[PDB]
Amino acid sequence: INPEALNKHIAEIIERATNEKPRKFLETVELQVGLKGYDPKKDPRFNLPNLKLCVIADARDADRAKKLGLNYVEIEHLQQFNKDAKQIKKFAKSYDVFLASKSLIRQITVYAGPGFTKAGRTPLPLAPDEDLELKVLECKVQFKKAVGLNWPIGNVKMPASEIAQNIMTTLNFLATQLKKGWQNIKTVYIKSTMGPSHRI
Amino acid sequence: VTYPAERRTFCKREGKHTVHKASLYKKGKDSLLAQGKRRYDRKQRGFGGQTKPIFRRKAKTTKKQVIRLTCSSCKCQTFQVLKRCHRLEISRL
Amino acid sequence: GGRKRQCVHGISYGKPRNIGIVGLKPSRSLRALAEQKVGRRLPSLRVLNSYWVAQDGSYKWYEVILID
Amino acid sequence: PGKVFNLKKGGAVVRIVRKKEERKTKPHQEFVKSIIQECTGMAPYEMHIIELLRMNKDRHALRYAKKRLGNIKRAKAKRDQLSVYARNI
RNA sequence: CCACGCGCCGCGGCGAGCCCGAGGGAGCCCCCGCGGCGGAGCGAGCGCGAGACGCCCCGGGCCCGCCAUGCCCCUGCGGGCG
RNA sequence: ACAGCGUCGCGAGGGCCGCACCCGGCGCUGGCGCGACGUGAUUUCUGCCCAGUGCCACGACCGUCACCGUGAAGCGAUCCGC
RNA sequence: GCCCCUGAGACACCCUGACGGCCGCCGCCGCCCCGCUCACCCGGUCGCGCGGGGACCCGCCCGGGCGGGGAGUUCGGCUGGGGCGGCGCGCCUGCUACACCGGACCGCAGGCGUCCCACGGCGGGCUCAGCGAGGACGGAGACCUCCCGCGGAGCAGAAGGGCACAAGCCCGCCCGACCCGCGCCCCCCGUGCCGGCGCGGGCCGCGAAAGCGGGGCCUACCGAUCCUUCGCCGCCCCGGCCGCG
RNA sequence: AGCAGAGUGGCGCAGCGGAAGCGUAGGUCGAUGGAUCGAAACCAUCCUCUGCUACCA
Repeated sequence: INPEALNKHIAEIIERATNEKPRKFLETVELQVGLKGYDPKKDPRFNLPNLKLCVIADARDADRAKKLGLNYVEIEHLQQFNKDAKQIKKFAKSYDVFLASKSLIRQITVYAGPGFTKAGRTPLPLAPDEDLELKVLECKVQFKKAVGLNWPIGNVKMPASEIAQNIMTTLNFLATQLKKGWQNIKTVYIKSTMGPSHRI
Repeated sequence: VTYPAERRTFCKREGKHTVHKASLYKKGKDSLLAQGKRRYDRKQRGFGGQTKPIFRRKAKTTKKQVIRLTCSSCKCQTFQVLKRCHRLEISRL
Repeated sequence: GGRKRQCVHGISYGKPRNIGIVGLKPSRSLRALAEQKVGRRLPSLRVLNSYWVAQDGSYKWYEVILID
Repeated sequence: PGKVFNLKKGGAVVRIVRKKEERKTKPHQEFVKSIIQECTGMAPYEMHIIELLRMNKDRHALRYAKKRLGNIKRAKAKRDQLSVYARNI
């Protein structure tokens, strides 16, 4: 499982990938974790812990978001969302990352609570005192019913060695959320957004 | 008979009354590597036919049901034996 | 092979623990029985020891040293 | 417990001396085995352990030897003797 | 009836001791002669381990082990004191 | 018991018996034979029922139903599948 | 192609997962067939000028069936003989039972092997069944009213006790229908067991508190040794030590 | 005990996640929970029922 060969392949892919790459290391790293010994009726499903984002908040939290330039919105659009079920979905699909306000969380429980829960994307409440940027930095392990497991290693431009550490941290966690652990994984590949798969 | 999903009962490890989840106790599969099973398989090894009594005169229609109360905080496991009963259910959470 | 008891009609009457004819195994080895077979054939000679020289599916062969 | 408890055990000086080096295999015996190995080759089971060893199936080889010989020390030591032949190849 | 094992009683010798064991000794009933049993108990075991009275008898009290529990502290799931 | 009458199995590498084994009987036999059974000379006949329980299929092999063999897992006893 | 489009799943781009299907491949693993003769096994012959099979059978070792053809044994008790039946064969209430206690009966009228996380615990409030007399539909009958209501109601099921600002009913919380260590009563040898009861020490519940609570008002509702299975904390595996057992 | 397979209109019986029908108006698809965009169906739990097998509780 030597990190360097794959990391060097990503470094070679910096010239090779090209692509639009918005806020990307020439690509967004992806991992296809093959799984052996996986049954749908058997339950090893564990939901446990740059893409566009949205923050809907009140005073100060929106103002810090304005200086950052991160999306800053208000609860007023929630009556218009209620009018259009598609509009609630449109808001959710566009912004991969969702953030709200702790002060306005009563509005987020009832006014936004049904459509965003049905969509499966939940805004993360940010109170004015709390810093949204550090919460954004915090922004996955899931098994579901699919043997193939896919997760973006890092949309970041951060060095391939830092990116490799992110792959390693999740593989060991997967070994923990797996019955036979590392034995259960079969073949894993690292590829660029349009790049070729390279087995780990 | 219906038993509740959780009963607050004493957990020895904590030493205090704590909330205990409930679950029916079932006898586990018999181990071949047991004092008696090793002796029985040796006694029944060879000619001579059955060497141990086989009970065939059942009379009880009901068993006594043991509820495994497992404390969430201490992982203490306590067992409550209910009176003999034909049907038992554990309420869902 | 294994010892078959010499019970007529293949029936041993008695406590059921002493039942069983075809499943018994010889007390002495086929090396010891070979030594005892030649000793009857050659009563005058003195048996020293025996060695295994061949084995098939149905028979086993042992060669015995006998001293005059 | 299988030993009497005496803290000051050691009242008499002890001449424990096995005075023995591990039994040497002996050069002549190794030479006679070499002559026989050329004449007899290897047993069918040993060839099968070698094939399992040539492919990387070492646990299968140990299990097959433990069934053939019946003792782990002699199963492991047979696997490590026959592996030299496959490793030389 | 006899042998053997167990329980109890009486009697003889000796006494925290006691004892014709097998045997050996020119030696027969004489002399010499180990285990063992008792003298410490209790606990599955790890192990730990008795004093405070008392003509006797009984009852109480206390001490030992096992089982908890509270403190204190050394050489520390160790020791002590309840 | 019988003559008579049916049923049943069997082409010899076989059937049915003997028999601790080694191996024998029918059999110096062969289907107009040998073995297993019912009913019991004629004369006149023997209806219906394959549910049950036997028996039968080179009738299938569905589900169960063994060693072995095999495939994972394990430090190995083992343990699961196939 | 997107931002569209609105769908469970967004179809520019790139990589993999499952599910089939189709080659191929492999010093892989099962399975099945066909030879051959050289073990093996038969027939023929006076071995006088020959065959039939055959890696199969057989034999042996494990394994699974079929198997009164046999063996070895068992086939309760109570009881106006025994059988037939029933069960004073375990347990409980009122009797017969003769006013302490104890008394037999294939004597009598009956039950029990369950049911209930509420049909439990506790606190508060309340009165029950019913008479009488009244109130559109509404009458024998529901519903709402006052009165007077020793319980004539209810309290899971037999029977007898018990119970009224309750032991009934309703409501609100709760789980004591806990943990640890003992003693007592009933039966009684005065042994076990079921069942109760009284406590010492924890931890809880309800209530303002005092209190009360180790189920369901009391008397019935159940079970040795060994074996197994499980939980709690430790000890042992005996020349050690470590993991498993 | 284990391993399978069944339980569906009045009656019987198909329907392989996407009409609940057919044969002879007519649906707790034996129920319950999960799972899914939606299961009679998948997955558990049980009440059963059937076949085969197992035995110191």
